[PDB]
Amino acid sequence: TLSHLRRTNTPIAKPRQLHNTHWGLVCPAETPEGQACGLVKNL
Amino acid sequence: ASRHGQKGTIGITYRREDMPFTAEGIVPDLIINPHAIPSRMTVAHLIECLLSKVAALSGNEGDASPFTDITVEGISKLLREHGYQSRGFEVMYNGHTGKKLMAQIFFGPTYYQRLRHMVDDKIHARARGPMQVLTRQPVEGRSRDGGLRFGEMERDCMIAHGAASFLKERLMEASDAFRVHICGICGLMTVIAKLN
Amino acid sequence: ANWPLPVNIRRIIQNAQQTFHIDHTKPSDLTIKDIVLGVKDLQENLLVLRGKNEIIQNAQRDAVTLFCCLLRSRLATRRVLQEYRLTKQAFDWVLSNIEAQFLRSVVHPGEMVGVLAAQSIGEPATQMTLKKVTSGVPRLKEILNVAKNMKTPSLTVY
Amino acid sequence: YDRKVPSPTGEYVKEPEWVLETDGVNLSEVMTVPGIDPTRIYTNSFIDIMEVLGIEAGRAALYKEVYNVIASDGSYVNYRHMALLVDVMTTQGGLTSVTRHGFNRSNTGALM
Amino acid sequence: EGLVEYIDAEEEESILIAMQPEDLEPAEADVDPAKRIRVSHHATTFTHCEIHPSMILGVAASIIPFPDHNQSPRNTYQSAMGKQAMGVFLTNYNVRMDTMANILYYPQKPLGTTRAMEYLKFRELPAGQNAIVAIACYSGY
Amino acid sequence: MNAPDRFELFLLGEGESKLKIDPDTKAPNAVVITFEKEDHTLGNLIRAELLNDRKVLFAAYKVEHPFFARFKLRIQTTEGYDPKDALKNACNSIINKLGALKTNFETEWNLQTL
Amino acid sequence: SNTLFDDIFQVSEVDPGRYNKVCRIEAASTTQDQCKLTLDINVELFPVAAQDSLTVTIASSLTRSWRPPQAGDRSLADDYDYVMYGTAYKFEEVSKDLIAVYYSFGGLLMRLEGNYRNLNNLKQENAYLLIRR
Amino acid sequence: MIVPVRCFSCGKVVGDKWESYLNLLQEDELDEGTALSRLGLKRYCCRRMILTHVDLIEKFLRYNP
Amino acid sequence: KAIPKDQRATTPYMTKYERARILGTRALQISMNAPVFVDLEGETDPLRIAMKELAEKKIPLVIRRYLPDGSFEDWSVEELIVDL
Amino acid sequence: RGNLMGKRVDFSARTVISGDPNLELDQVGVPKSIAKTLTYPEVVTPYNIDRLTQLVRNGPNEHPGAKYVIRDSGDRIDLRYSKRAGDIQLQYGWKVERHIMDNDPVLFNRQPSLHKMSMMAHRVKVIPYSTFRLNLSVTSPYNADFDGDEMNLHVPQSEETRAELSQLCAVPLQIVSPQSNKPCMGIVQDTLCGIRKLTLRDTFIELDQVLNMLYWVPDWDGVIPTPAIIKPKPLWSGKQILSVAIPNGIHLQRFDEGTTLLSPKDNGMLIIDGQIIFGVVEKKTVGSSNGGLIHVVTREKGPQVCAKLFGNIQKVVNFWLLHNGFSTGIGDTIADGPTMREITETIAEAKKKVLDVTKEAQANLLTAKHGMTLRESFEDNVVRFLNEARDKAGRLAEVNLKDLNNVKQMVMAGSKGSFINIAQMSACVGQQSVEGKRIAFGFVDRTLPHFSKDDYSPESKGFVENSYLRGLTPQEFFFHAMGGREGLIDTAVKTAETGYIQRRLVKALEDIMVHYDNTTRNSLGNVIQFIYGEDGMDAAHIEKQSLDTIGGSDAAFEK
Amino acid sequence: EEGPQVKIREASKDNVDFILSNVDLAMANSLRRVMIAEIPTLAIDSVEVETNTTVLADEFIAHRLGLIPLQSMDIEQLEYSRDCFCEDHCDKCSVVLTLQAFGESESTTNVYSKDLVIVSNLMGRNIGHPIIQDKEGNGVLICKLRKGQELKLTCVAKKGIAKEHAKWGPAAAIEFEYDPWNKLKHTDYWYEQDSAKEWPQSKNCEYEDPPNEGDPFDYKAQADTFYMNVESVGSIPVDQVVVRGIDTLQKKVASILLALTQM
Ligand SMILES: [Zn+2]
Ligand SMILES: [Zn+2]
Ligand SMILES: [Zn+2]
Repeated sequence: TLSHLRRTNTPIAKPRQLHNTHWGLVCPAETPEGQACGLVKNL
Repeated sequence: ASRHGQKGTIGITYRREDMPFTAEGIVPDLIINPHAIPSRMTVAHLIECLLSKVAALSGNEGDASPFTDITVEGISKLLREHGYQSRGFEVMYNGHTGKKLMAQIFFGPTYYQRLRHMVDDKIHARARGPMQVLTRQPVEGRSRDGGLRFGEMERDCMIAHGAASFLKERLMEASDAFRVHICGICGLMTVIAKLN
Repeated sequence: ANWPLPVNIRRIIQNAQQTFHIDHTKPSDLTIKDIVLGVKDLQENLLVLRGKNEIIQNAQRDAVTLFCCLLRSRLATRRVLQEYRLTKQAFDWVLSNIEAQFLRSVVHPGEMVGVLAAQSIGEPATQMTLKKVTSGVPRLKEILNVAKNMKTPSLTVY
Repeated sequence: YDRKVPSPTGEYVKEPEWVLETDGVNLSEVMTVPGIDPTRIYTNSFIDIMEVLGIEAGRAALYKEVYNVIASDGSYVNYRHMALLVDVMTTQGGLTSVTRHGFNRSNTGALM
Repeated sequence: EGLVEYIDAEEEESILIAMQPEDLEPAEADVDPAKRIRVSHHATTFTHCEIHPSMILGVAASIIPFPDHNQSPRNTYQSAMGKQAMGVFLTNYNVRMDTMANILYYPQKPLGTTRAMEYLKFRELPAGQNAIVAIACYSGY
Repeated sequence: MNAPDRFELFLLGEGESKLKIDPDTKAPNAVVITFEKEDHTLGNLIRAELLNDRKVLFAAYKVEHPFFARFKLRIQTTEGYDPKDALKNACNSIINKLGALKTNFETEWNLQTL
Repeated sequence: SNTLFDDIFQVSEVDPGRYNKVCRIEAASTTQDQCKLTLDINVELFPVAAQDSLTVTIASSLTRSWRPPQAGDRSLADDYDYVMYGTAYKFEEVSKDLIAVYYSFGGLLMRLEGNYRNLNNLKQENAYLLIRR
Repeated sequence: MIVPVRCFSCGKVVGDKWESYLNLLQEDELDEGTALSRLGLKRYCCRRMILTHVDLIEKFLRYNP
Repeated sequence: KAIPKDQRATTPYMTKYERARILGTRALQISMNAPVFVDLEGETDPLRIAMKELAEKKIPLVIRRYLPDGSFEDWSVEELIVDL
Repeated sequence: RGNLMGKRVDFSARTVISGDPNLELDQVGVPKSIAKTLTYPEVVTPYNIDRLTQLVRNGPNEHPGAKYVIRDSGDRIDLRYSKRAGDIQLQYGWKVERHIMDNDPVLFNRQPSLHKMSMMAHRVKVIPYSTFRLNLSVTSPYNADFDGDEMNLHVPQSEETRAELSQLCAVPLQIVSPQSNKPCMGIVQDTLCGIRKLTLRDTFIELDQVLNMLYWVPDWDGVIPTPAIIKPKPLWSGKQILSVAIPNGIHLQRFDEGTTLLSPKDNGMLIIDGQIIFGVVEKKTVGSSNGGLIHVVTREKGPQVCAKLFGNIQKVVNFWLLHNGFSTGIGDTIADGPTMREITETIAEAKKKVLDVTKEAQANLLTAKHGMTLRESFEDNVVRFLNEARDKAGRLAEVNLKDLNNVKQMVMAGSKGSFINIAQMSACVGQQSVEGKRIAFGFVDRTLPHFSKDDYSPESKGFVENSYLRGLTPQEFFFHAMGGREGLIDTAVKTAETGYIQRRLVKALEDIMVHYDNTTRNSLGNVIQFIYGEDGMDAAHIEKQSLDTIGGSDAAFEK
Repeated sequence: EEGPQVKIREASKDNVDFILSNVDLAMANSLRRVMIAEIPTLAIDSVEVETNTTVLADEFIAHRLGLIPLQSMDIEQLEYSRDCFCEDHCDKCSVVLTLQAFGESESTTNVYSKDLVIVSNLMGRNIGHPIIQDKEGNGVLICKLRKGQELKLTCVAKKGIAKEHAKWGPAAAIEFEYDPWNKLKHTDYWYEQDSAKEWPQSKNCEYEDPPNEGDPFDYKAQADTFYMNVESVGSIPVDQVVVRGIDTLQKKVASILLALTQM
């Protein structure tokens, strides 16, 4: 439940890559496999 | 599954006796195969055990917080003071025999999760039940007692096995099977069937 | 020198080495004619085709050339005598043996090679997941599609 | 590059040789260049090898290629298998893709 | 009282951040061989310091013990499974009528915690048991 | 739902006898005795005793599958010696020692204070 | 009902390469300088060491399922301490006026070099190895 | 949810030691570690049983009906 | 378009697929209470039986091998060699 | 696509799978309930009535029972409802839809099915509990593991159909696969890891066990083999008993690096008359390799004999291990104190090299190689420098590992693990990488806000110096995380893209087959190969042989 | 006396550390197991719930009841319901206890095993008595109630064994060691430097002589002497677990002997 409430989605150059700037803001690990991997993020 | 990306289904349950045992008389609630470790490099798992062991012993909450100065040594050092081999190994005896096990074993407590998705909730198994009205083909899902998908890919395999007959029997006698009458001049299903 | 060919001859030999208990101390009863002419004759009964005409009789020769090479280099006079002290009996057996095995290594009409191949390539392909060239899936894709815009072109001159 | 080579004494030895790898293609004009051994010049661009050396050669590279994809991964696959592919890709005298633009046009029945 | 600030990725561009305050603001005037190796506090520029690196994580990964002694992807897997775990999702599960609810008979707080589980209320509503495990080849089953 | 009742571990069902004695076919004076609703506890104990008899040429045992509680004891004895006897003896020698232990323990237990 | 080779050996080296119950022994032969020996021995059941006087014997006697005691009061080619059984595999021409052989005692190996053994040494499986004092 | 009657692992009755344990903590002002040992819980299979229990029932009882 | 028993070029040896269909088809007849041309050493399973009707070349079935042009060649299970 | 060439068929079943070491390679464990559902239309025949009637009496809810009884007219007598379900006198000609019984042939598959091996026929074995139970060495062809995979089962309905499965698609028949022209089923996990130990020269067994191990092998000739030792104690070696599993007539020579018909390292392999003479038994011998004891035993003794080889080897080795035990713990990842010293500094110099290159480069002294930016050359160096560093600290670690070290211990069997695993778990993890380059400057001229702009030093750009043991540092963590992700992502991609290719290939060749004139043509008849594989030889019946006439000096070819 | 011989060291209501010598390891074990799994005992194996206004589930509570230890000394004269010719149960094969608890006070009322109330006729045999070793005398904490919560049960305790279910085990935990110094070499210790400095030393060593440096390997010695200790849930006095253990095992053996006979 906590994890669902803290979720993030990104519709649609490289967007599923964990990105430098993400440090501090989005969890580096938590993310679904395949399908929407890297698109669905978790604060 | 542990807490380190290592899931597994039960494969059999053994009663206390058949289980390998500790000289202290302690026996495991669960046994995992050493082989699911070298490759997954999920070391923390191992560590956590070292820690959780010491902890349970000394009634101290084990602190496996990330970036800390907690060492596998400092811990092994603590566990020894507790009269146990500093790594988690402990001579163990084979339940059947009572003899000692030629190889000491990694024994300790480790937090394990009970994941949803339990066999009984999946065991579907049909043998010709209800079929779709539109295609006269078996229905989907097991809640409905449907059929399993013998899709494209499975077919190719059968073709590869050169098992012609089976194939026909799969794509016909089971699922779609229908008799149609045709005009010996215009191969169309335009022949009025008046059977009597 | 190591190429996949039907009939592991080396084995047949070993399987005579002890099926007839061959002693490396006494002399064989093999006639130079036996061996040489025998090996030769063996090469006549391998077959993969049976038309009685020129064309096909020539294909048949082609499809056996290599194996035969293997066969000749292995079943050579010295070898037979000096390398593995066979005897007219063992040797004679080894031959009758190869023939049969060969005949057993032929493909059976019906074998659906189309798929059998497609899959034999698709599978080990789905095992691929990773000195600056385009390889792996992408490239294989490049190929199968017969693309013209390949990313890593190159010309290798000597 | 490394190249095994028969030595006068019989055994294969290793006689390293200079080879130029290129980052761009134009086969048609490089063979003609002097000094190079036009007998061996090669390219991973089978299409080009096709247009220039004929299709029977193209088939070769086409395989030489596929092969490398599969073997660079340590994995092996019996010849025949890939052979069949390439050939099926090469019988119609040209380079027919495994795409729809190629084999579905093929001459086959409608249903396939 | 201005002892903290709220920084977004854009302003982050213009700042220098020390990880540990301590270990990064003492002057360099023997080292435990079992502790990991860290570089140095090379910067007469620090404008900020991290509240605590463990904070770069989020709910799910937060419950992993020592995820810093674990191969990258395995941490992501666990995070996806912690959501399929059983336990008491709410002390009032008995008064709620909802499509399926799975509750553990005897939930146990883990012997191995994270200084960040205190906020995720894990110890209070644990999901998992503390079983005595043995990594060993037994019946081959 | 596909789990067998626990009692099937120690209760013979229908058409199940505690023992079945079939003559081994490979060796002479050999016999494979199958035990029903019995596990390692007995199997291994009897296997061990059966190996004290010097007229015993062979003796092993196996629970072919954990799922089921049954096992097989194989016995080969010296010409003229019937393994069934070799089995009898063993069980006895076992009971005797057992009784013994029972006593000696009960003795000591009584000299104890607490 | 025979014996196939007798000879006292002097152990020159004893090597325990990452094994704790096995050592590969290499002892030379007293008498005929031509003869040398390479053997695998269970140092746990039969210790050995720097320069020992070892008596060796081969034979093929004192294949039906193995039995054990009783005969503890019967036959007894127990005039030795250590004994093994094995299967010999390859006979080799060390060339020159010398010839060698190879035996495998369930993995414990032995190579024997000499020449007059052309007769005294078997050509089949059977082959016991007896050692004493 | 209430103290497990008996230890999963070995079977040593444990459900009759929760209150005892708690008291040893609050009043006897002892550390979880010794409190355990005094209650006769010497092996870890039997120490995690109590040490880890999260007596949730005490929160389920606050629900009026 | 037929081909005399002579000029026969197809494999003398029976293909696995041919024998698996022969085996199936006879096994099926046997399962339908059809006469058995062999003596059962105590066999009961149709297939297992049919296997033994082949092992004793007593299966009155013939295989028609169509070539790719349209022609063919009729081989009898009595002729065909069963190595495999 | 989903209705004509791919349909939902009846008589299918699916559940979770788990390994079962006491099941034969070619069987499959079908949970009683599933067997009670799936049925098989068997016609009544004097060769069976007794069993058939007996089952019909057993009814649809006791295993060896049945459901439905079909008659002449085509009526269906439903055996679970029917005033006359306890009556019914079977009539020759009728049909008794019976439960699936033991030894039935069934098509068992795991998806995705990108093989023939993904679908194979297994002998049924009805058993308790509810998971399909399968032999481990059937694992790889289906590419399964037991972390939750589910598998599909289909039941032949026609007498022919069955035959087609038991004669063409049987697991036995598939051990030597035509694709890799080698076998496609080896020996894994415990059986492999163990068989090795059980083999060590240092490994001996005595009476009580020997007698059990022997008995354990079902095909035992009950003839106790004479001990390798008869001295102070009659001891057998590991090889000794294992050899019981290997049948007679199997021969196998090997020779690894230092082999020498006396293999001081218990190297290579030598098996004669089905008796293992020398060499430790591990992956190369028993793996699913080309030369393999399996490739040989299939070709020589027959598919079935070789099918059995598996269970036997397993039953024996498994038992032996069940009593020897085997495990792993952190301990197994700890390296010699002086070693970590030598390692930590091994890196210490790698860093100095990078640093010394860097300063060189910044002085513009560097000489740019041809075709590369002085910048490109710079990077490539450091990356090389760091890789070597990792690999040597790693090697450095691998040497400590005592033969008793379980990790190393599995690596030697070839049952899991490789240099890399050790190297990372024990010494330095390594240089992280995204898109083939070392971590980028997501921020302006820097990696994270914890570094100063322009900083190409290893720490800054993704070089995780620590080990999984020692633990990573935030930055290290984050970095290693980035790569981690790159992985998981192309993971999801490399799957679909390949899945697609797998099809285009399959459609493209679909209809190609070896016709009766040994030719290879597609539907049209258009010849594709005048002789299949150019030798009209079947891929499975092939093996790598050496053409003794190509190599060797001219003198040796003559000698 | 004859073979097998003991040497109790410790002893009390719950434990019995003792040395069992001159026996086969096979037996030491068979004994050990049997103790763990085949000694009979009385335990609730059926709960009839009348009212449960509690926070816990019926079967959840029922499960715990089953686990609550009950007296079992005279269990040898109580039958297995499956053998009693009664329909279901009776006072010849069972023991029925009642549990009734009402949340009276607004101060949480606890429900202990001491509240079970034998209703059936014990027939003068010591059997089925909530076993209590508490200090305060409140054997096991079954459940807790709120303001006005009810719990009205009726259990039927039956004879059973650890095999059908673990609730029926009287043993708890059994220590077991043999050859404290690895003289027998039945193990190969895992080390980093000195397997002797890294691996602890069992109390049991004190009761045995060291290995004597240069002494060869004793290749003929087998396992004699075992250092055990039986903990006891208490439904049975420790001495009994050991006896009844020995007994049971002995009967098991006898029944095979009796088998051949009827054969
Ligand atoms: Zn019409
Ligand atoms: Zn416990
Ligand atoms: Zn009654």
